[PDB]
Amino acid sequence: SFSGYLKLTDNVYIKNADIVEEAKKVKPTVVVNAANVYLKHGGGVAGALNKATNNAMQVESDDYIATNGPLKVGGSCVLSGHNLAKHCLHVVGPNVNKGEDIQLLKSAYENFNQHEVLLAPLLSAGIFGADPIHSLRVCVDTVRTNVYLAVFDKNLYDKLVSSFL
Ligand SMILES: Cc1cccc(C(=O)NCC(=O)O)c1
Repeated sequence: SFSGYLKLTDNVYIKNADIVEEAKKVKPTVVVNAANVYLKHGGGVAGALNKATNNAMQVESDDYIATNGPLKVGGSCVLSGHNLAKHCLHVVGPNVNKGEDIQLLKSAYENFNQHEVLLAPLLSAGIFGADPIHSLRVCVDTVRTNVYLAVFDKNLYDKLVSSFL
């Protein structure tokens, strides 16, 4: 199971780790992907998770979009976790770099409440442009299920822990 996590609250845990490496080690029931509405897994967490599946996540995602159309910003879909997890919960946080409403970050985190335990990144953080400190705050105040957050960047991880209220 999950190891080396710092407990932030009753249900939120955090670790400085590569979420792909964490997923391959733990093989969690759910790994969260930092998805976009098109499920185009190009960069950041999505690109890394997809590359770890040898592009199987993208092929499956393209079939999902062909059938269902794009997701909503703040929405999610459950697809296969491939070699990383039982399932992948593709969650679309607002992309501040595309001018999307940061208020949708709480709706995006609400998707985590449908799963008892998840391995996840900070939504809308990184290349999505939102403040990761704010993302962690929204996570703690929204997610009630057990969430194990993997923060890739060491300097950000240190700042997140040291500033956590
Ligand atoms: C280097 C940098 C700048 C701004 C934001 C971030 C960030 O939220 N990263 C997420 C993560 O490392 O898991 C990193």
